[PDB]
Amino acid sequence: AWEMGVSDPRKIVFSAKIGLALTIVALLIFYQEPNPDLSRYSVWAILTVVVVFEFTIGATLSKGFNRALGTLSAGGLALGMAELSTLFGDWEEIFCTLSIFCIGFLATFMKLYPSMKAYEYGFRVFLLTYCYILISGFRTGQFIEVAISRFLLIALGAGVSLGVNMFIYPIWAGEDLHNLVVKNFMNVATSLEGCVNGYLRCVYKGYRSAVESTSQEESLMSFAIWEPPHGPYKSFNYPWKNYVKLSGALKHCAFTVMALHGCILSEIQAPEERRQVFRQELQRVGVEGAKLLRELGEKVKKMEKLGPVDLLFEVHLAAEELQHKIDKKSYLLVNSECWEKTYESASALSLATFASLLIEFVARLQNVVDAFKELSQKANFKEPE
Amino acid sequence: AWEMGVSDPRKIVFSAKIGLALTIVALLIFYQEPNPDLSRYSVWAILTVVVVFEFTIGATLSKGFNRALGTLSAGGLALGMAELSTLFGDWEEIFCTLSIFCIGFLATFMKLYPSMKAYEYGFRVFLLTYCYILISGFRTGQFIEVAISRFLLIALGAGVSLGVNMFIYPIWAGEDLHNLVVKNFMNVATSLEGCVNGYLRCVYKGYRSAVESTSQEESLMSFAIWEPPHGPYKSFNYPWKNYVKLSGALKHCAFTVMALHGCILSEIQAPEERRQVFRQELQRVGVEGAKLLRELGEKVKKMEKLGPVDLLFEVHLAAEELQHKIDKKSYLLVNSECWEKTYESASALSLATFASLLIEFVARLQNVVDAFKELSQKANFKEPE
Ligand SMILES: CCCCCCCCCCCCCCCC(=O)OC[C@H](COP(=O)(O)O)OC(=O)CCCCCCCCCCCCCCC
Ligand SMILES: CCCCCCCCCCCCCCCC(=O)OC[C@H](COP(=O)(O)O)OC(=O)CCCCCCCCCCCCCCC
Repeated sequence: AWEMGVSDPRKIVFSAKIGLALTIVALLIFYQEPNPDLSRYSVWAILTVVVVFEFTIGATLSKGFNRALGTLSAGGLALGMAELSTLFGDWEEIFCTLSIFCIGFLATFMKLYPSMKAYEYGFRVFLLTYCYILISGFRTGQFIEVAISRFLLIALGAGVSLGVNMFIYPIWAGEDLHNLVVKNFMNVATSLEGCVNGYLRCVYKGYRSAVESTSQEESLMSFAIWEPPHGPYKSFNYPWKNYVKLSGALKHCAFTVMALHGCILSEIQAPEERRQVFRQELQRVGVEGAKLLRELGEKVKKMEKLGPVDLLFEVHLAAEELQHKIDKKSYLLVNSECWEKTYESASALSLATFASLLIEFVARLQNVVDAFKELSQKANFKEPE
Repeated sequence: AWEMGVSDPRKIVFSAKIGLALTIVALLIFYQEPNPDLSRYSVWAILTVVVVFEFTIGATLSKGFNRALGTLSAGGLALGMAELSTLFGDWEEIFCTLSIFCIGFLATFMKLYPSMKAYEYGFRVFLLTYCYILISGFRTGQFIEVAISRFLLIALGAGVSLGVNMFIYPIWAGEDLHNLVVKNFMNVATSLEGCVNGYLRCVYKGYRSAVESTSQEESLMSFAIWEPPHGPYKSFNYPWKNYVKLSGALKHCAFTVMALHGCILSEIQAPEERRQVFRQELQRVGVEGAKLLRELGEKVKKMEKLGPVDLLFEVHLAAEELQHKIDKKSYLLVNSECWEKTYESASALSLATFASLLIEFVARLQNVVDAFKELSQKANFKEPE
């Protein structure tokens, strides 16, 4: 409660924004002359205010567009069907009851398709609207009056929500994508250092946050776009896809870190006295990889290009020294007597797996540097200080 | 569309069940004497029918319980606050508008806690109810009448939905958990065989479905409990947790299969002519592991206990033969000349990683056999034919 509020002041702002919107809708109704027939309609503005308020501006705009297309296609089919109904004559109710069944079936069967498993709220409004216009007395006169007053209150509530959401401390989805990329870059370096230290000591969240985030990145990329230019992002079409391309290169790099974490929780392990022969070479690769990932995170955060020197020279030298050391002392992993116990041989062969996985991790960083160059080129980053 | 319907006949049943419930709520309103004031309330039964209908019986019961606790705590605070309001006197509206803000803030701030990120629908109903009872004329007389008629229509819609959901082709969540475990057991064996074949040939969905399913398993475990005894599950407290314990042992086994799939997409690879020396030993382990996983899946599906013989004898013999073969020909992975090129040495050392990962996969199956014995003991499985 208090802890999350002090750590996260955005949540308190969002909650006081919704409180203010509700108190404004309330004020605009408490100051009208007391009427019995006005209080009954008031519930629709409260429902609109409590349904259309989202966390981001792009989310609010996209969901409002979808809900308006739903409500209008529903009112359209309804008005394009009650006319066919009138033609039937006496057997009018049977036609309506037989059309509500088919609309319910199609609107419940088209919401269950794996490709259409996000926009359930454009289908629910369609069904609710179509059903409400055939069992409410379309042929009376009080119908149109009630419909008009309800739509008026709904439009008032949506206008209030949209103004109190767009003009007071707006939250943008592009800043959330921008910050998420930097956080993942930091976490992968922390996990790599923790893994090397744990293996050499006589991590889950780091690689897990990276591996399990593509859905969030694509959702935030789907909303950023609605939003208009603001602050550092001033072009109309901002290359938001290059951020997902760099996050994918980093996930490919983080899978080897997940396999090095898995090497520490295995049933077959190597003798401790034999792991202390390669400690220096193993620790150098970790130090250099963490330094490189942290410098790439700092360059992404500041929106700066890469300088003249090469960023992969020390890590390559470290991995070549590691390979030389392994070649010098490779008689500790195999048994030369048998050249022509199972547990002992597997425990000796277990160290080579850790070393090979570290070398594969160092070989997978060139694609991440290439994706960073592509993003720094398409987004018009500034020349380094 | 048609393809998914022919493959999945359950979706068509669910959609025709919702269509039937809507057509029944419609019939019970079209046959009452034409009234202008009755048609206006009809929308609430349609809304209830379209909101309370879930895919499973346990989900419907749990969500109905939560929505009823919400609505009653809201109406309770409202009636326990409007009285304090009356005491204020002239400055009555100010008190109401000042209480709606604090309720909106607390109900928007308590829905954002990571532990409370499932029951947003017990908070939305609370807010909607509390707000609707303070800006609707609590001190008039028409208020109680409208409230009573609206609650009557809501209860009618919920009763119809619950009867047309529980008495026509009910879907149970325990059969979905039961079937999901068997599907994951089949998929892991398919992935293992595909991985060994791809590596030896001159898979994603299998291990991915297992790795990414704990959330589904725990959701299905959270509803299968509200459901009453039926069919093969006749005890009141059915051990549904042992199914999740066996799924977790299988996920631990599937992580090595994900690392063997990752070994095929690496930048450093071994010469093809050197991979053909261990083909037979490598293929035997795969055949035996797939046979064991398929026999465990068949025993879980039929609800049968294990027989007298040991199920891990052939796989253990295969892995010991593999280790012997590797020991006989280990001069192909290292360089003895240097005993005291980087790419060549890494490519030679890459085969040992595949072999060590296969041996770790074979060493991780005893815990899965132990978890299966525990489930076959707590669930009172039958003695093998
Ligand atoms: C380019 C312009 C874009 C338009 C901008 C305005 C944005 C409007 C988006 C919100 C509109 C949907 C309402 C959402 C709130 C809500 O109450 O929606 C609440 C629920 C949805 O609930 P959930 O989505 O939470 O499950 O649906 C409804 O009850 C609304 C359906 C109508 C209610 C009965 C009134 C009949 C309609 C009267 C008007 C006639 C329309 C048809 C004429 C042909
Ligand atoms: C042993 C107890 C078991 C009881 C089982 C009964 C299950 C019924 C649960 C349904 C209740 C929630 C409604 C769901 C449908 C819906 O319309 O709910 C629709 C929306 C919820 O929308 P979403 O959840 O989809 O976002 O919320 C509402 O509009 C409901 C608010 C109540 C309706 C306004 C009128 C006030 C209520 C009048 C009665 C006063 C009650 C308080 C008296 C103290």
